[PDB]
Amino acid sequence: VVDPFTRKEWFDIKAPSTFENRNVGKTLVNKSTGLKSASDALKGRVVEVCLADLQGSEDHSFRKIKLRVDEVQGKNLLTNFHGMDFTTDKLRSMVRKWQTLIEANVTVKTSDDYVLRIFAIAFTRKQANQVKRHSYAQSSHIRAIRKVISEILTKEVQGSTLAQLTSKLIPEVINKEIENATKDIFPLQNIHVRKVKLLKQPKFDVGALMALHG
Amino acid sequence: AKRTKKVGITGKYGVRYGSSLRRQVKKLEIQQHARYDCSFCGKKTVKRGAAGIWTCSCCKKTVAGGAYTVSTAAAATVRSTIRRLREMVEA
Amino acid sequence: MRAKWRKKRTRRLKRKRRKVRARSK
Amino acid sequence: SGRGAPLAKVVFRDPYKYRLREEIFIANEGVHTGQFIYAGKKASLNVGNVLPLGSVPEGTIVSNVEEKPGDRGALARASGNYVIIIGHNPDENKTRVRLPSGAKKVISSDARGVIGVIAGGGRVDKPLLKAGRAFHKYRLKRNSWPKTRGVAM
Amino acid sequence: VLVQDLLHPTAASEARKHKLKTLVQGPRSYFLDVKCPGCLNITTVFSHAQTAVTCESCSTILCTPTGGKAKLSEGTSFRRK
Amino acid sequence: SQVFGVARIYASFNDTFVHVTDLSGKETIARVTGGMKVKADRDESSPYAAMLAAQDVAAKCKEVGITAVHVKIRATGGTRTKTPGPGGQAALRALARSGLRIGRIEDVTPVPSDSTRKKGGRRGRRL
Amino acid sequence: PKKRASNGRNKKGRGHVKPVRCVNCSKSIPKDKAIKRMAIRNIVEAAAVRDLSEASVYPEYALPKTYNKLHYCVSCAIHARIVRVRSREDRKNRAPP
Amino acid sequence: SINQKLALVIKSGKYTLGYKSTVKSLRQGKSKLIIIAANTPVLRKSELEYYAMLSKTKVYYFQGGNNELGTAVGKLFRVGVVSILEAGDSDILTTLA
RNA sequence: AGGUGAAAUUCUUGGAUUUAUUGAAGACUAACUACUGCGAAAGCAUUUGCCAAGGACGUUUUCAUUAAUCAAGAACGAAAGUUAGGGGAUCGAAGAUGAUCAGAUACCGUCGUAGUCUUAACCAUAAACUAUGCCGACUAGGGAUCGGGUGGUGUUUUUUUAAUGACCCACUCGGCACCUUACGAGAAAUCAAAGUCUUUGGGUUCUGGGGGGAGUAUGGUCGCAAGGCUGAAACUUAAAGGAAUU
Repeated sequence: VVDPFTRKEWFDIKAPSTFENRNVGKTLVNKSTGLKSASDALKGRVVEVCLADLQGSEDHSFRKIKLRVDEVQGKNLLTNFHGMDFTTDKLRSMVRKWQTLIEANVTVKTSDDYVLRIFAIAFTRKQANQVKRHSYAQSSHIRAIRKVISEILTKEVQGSTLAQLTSKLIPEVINKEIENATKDIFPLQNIHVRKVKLLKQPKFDVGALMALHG
Repeated sequence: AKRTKKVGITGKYGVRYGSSLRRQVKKLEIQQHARYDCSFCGKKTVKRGAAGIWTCSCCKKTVAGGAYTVSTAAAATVRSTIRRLREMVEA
Repeated sequence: MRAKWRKKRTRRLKRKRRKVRARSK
Repeated sequence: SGRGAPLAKVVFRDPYKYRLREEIFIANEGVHTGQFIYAGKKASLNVGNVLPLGSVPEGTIVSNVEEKPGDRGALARASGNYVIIIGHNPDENKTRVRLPSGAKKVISSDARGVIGVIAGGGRVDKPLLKAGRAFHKYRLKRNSWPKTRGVAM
Repeated sequence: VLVQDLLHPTAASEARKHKLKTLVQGPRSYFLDVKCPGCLNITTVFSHAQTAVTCESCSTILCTPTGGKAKLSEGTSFRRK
Repeated sequence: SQVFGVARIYASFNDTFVHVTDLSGKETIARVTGGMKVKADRDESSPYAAMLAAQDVAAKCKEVGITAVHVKIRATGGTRTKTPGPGGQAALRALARSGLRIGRIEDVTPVPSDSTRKKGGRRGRRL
Repeated sequence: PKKRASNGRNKKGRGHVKPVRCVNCSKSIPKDKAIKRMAIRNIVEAAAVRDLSEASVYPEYALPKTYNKLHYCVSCAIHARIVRVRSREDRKNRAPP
Repeated sequence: SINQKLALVIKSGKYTLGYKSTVKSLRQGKSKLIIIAANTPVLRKSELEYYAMLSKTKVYYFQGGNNELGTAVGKLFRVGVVSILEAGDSDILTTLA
């Protein structure tokens, strides 16, 4: 027995400058020991949370922005965008029945030559005339959704890295870009980009390390 | 006059040793002897020039493949993986 | 008696009749 | 002639003297007498080439690698055998790798790792047939054959 | 059922069903006489056509292959028959 | 401005994992399972088990001082019953019945592609 | 003897399609020829629902849901689940209740 | 489609199969096409690449084979370089590539 | 902790169960997944390039009897089982056993080799099912449902009357199942086929005959074997089988 409460430093964590409120939540690393200071302790930790409590509108009480602690600044762990995800709980909530699920994937590189991969989820709905209880597609139309989802995604990216790409992810401007070309074809309900993952990032760069401090 | 029903280039091993043994023999024997396609020309005219090599008569460049087959079941799933890493670090 | 149990009882005594049959090869 | 795979005289006109010393990079089931190879921590991940594991990835297969960065190649030198990687670490360079002894050992991310396995698709999977290819077999190894029985003498 | 007269037909069942189930085979389609703005000669064409029918000197493709009737451009005149 | 974190409590069959962690996840806070109060095992994922479960974690979270927690409960997920603990939700009935600000209620039970064979087969586990 | 149209369950002119094992006694059987029911479970239950909203942080919150899909084995699904053995022409029944 | 273009112009077009003839057609001034696939030595084609800029001719590097580029020329024999001389039917001078 | 109805096994001071950061082989393609698809059958559900194919209908298209279904024969053939290269992620014949009862080989527990899938090739079999043959015309209505043709300054859209896509409307051939009775038929069950069979014949592939014995003896042909198609007879016995009813 040692009651670790002592070496259980009730630390804290916040957000960068790409969002709104630089407040995410408190944590608990470990008291500064011998050859294990309170700077290079973990740093590989992460911050998984819905961007609703991360911003200020309960409309986004869905979708979970994925972050990963970089290092400590002001005895307050910073953070950075490692990717975007969709709540597993809201995934089964948007699935009704008698329909068709249209999904797609695509690997893309940014200007900073960052390796990530934006996807896109899609559910089906009827029309203001149709009587059909299904609203399926001739497949050759759902197959056209994949060549158009990747078209859109890989046509705007490859610039300003995910710093400006994530600056359009949160305000869900893609929900009106997907429903933009689809307006001249099929209606579709929900319509979101769902997931995207990043894993090809160099090492600790002090450059964008102070671009998170503001 | 094919002097075989189920022996082929193994009948040269008569009744000695055993059937089971000689059976598998003919397998990779054929997948070594046969003028293997040289991907360094796309023209198949390269046989087995000693254990693990394929002497090519199409630019005369000897080839590094398999002990019998030009690519075993093992070094096959491996042909894939090295390709995978290549791109991730490429661009 | 199940038909699969009766079908195998005789399948074993049929492969067994190939044994006492090997006494004539 | 005496092993079981195409070992090549890998030429180097010497990075400090003008004399071509054909060094030696073992067998690779996927090469040819005429490849523009590159060796050194700053080369491409093309088979035949090589760089220390501080320039390679998690789950790679290569040969004639040093357990001690310089041995010129210890592990990964067999007809039909390879070496994959089971882990890594940027600091301390402790990249865990897959060796067929049923276990795995840790190396440093500075050891020379030459891309590709040793050539020889399925040898112990194509019988001697007769002690003939078996006598001419121990011919380029050692007179440990024939092996008698203990209960005997 | 009971009694009718498949000897004397009606105009309703003449513009609804397939000529292959009525009493005699006959095309429900037709041809057309469509011209282009600048042709002072003649131009006789088909209906669905399938293959795209071109022009004379200013070949600007009159129509293209459609599942329906070979669609015409903004420089043509849909002339029925 | 609150003392954030993530509950990430679990509740399978024959046990109920009643403990909380931090938003990072690479650091937990308390464990305390329900069978630790009951010495019979007959009733493991039972009702009073979860009550006494969030009882041993109730005063321990009062020691850290964390209250605002983004809970991420689970059933069993993976490839088993895929059904939440029968009396394991009685843990929420006792932690709220004592005090603990809850918000951002969600789940993270991963559903498979029926990939790895399930434990049953054709004829299944008929008793 | 034979009492049902597509005997199994919507099994007509195809054969082996794509099966899904039972999510109860682990009894495997085809998805398009078995039985399945959607699960609309909220987040908690019907009793302690009020006590959780009282402690809920943020203005009453939005409160999302967690749905699911069921798969039954037939044998156990009849033990005392959804069925209760039905009548003749009431067998053709394809209506919700 | 790259299939339609090839089929037609090769069943009614003036061509030249081979290094010498490609060099002869090059040192004539009536060759505008020379497609070599990835498997044939681009070294012989290196002089053809050093001659691509010298011949000023618009080359094309087909991602395939000269045994699949053999179906393109006509006989199941071996031909790495397809050098077009005079137009005979189609004009791949401007295609979807 | 894993676990059952509760146990015991087992993993646990050698820190497993526990949440988080990259991984990996092997496996899968979930939820939408349907009285629906397309494919010769068997079946086969993520994306894209390539290869080409089949198809509904479009057509005032070309042929001119091309034709129509099969003994011996000829291609694929799920899955078990196979010879061997890659292959055990889980589950998991067998096995190992902890409970159970008088007993348990088994059901329920944990682990666990063959197996699990692949490369080119074997065994060619199943409730391979629609227990119900292929095609050419007819006897009924509505449509559930898809591919398709038409007209609509029809619904939705705004960029800009054009180009417009999708939805709506009767109709609607080739498809996929259902409903009402049955004109008919059927032992009944039930069936738009089991109608068009005493009022029995439109061309045709195949097999069955009271049941045991017994798909077993023999042999031929196939295959490595297990075993496949195969196919007795004596003797015995007056019941057996099916529908449907009480």
